[PDB]
Amino acid sequence: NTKYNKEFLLYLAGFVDGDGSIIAQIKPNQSGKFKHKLSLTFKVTQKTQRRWFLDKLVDEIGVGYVYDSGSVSNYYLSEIKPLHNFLTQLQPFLKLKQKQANLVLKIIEQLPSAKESPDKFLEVCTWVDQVAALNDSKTRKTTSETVRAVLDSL
Amino acid sequence: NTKYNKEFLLYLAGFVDSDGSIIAQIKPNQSVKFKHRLQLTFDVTQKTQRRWFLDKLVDEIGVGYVADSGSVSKYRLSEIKPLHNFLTQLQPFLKLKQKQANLVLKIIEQLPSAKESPDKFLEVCTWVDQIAALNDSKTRKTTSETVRAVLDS
DNA sequence: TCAGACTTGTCCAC
DNA sequence: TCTGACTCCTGTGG
DNA sequence: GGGAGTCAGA
DNA sequence: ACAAGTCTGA
Ligand SMILES: [Mn+2]
Ligand SMILES: [Mn+2]
Ligand SMILES: [Mn+2]
Repeated sequence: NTKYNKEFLLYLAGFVDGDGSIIAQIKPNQSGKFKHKLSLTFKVTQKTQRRWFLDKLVDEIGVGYVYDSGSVSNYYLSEIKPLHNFLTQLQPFLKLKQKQANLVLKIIEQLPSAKESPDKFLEVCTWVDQVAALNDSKTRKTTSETVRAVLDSL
Repeated sequence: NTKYNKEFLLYLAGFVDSDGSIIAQIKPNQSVKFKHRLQLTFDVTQKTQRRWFLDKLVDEIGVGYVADSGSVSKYRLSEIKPLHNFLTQLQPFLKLKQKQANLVLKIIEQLPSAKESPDKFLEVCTWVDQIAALNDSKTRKTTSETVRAVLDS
């Protein structure tokens, strides 16, 4: 568990609140238990001209990746454990995306017990909904009701 | 000279590098000596839904204003004296717009000596070009060569 | 099976 | 003369 | 985000 | 920014 410098977390919080994104997703997973996979993603977006800035993040955070998609690049962290460690420390400084961060931390911690009953799983799916609500969601498909419909059919 | 909290400057520098903007503009003006005035602007942009975040920023910086147009609000500061004081403290924490900040500070310090000789004024406008060059400029019209053409008369 | 790497799309928030 | 507040718009980088 | 403009006041 | 996806390994 890496400890991060405070002045680093303070700057990063502002940048994340500006050009970053905290994402919770319910992904279709046929080869699975409830046909639905959960995905948590911390993401920092920036133009490829400044890919170096996002490259620095990989070294400073210690994990994550940088991929290209047009004229724009993104930093990408989805690995649950370093994600929980990173968001735990960044959260006290976030202003605009603090609640999304907290819901993600809360989803991660309740993740193993959500693999049990579908009821507990669907409850966690509703927490995914709230994150999308707090973001500027525009192109969302799979929600908690998309899970319930497939689950009640079973 | 209101001095700002270091933790506040660190967070703000991050938000400025992300959603902020440091703008140097060469505006035309017939009443003015060289037919062109200069304007420096610190700008933080956010949708009106989160205008409150910009409202806090005004109270925190003490100076500035929030303007609305469409679905987006904006904090702005163009008052030279408070802007110079503010950018001075904010500069060391900037990472993506640090060069823009320093150039603006450079322009401001060479401002009273720019209203003198045309050759000096052209040099200051060249600094404005660099700022637009460092930025993601896409709608710029008046450059230093525009001033050059007008100056030859 | 399943989390994690890596890609593609779109609408707007800058 | 001259500055700064204020509005509106484009074209992306988120 | 990063300009273009117009205006009232100083 | 906020999604939507594919596919490979253990
Ligand atoms: Mn933003
Ligand atoms: Mn940005
Ligand atoms: Mn942004």
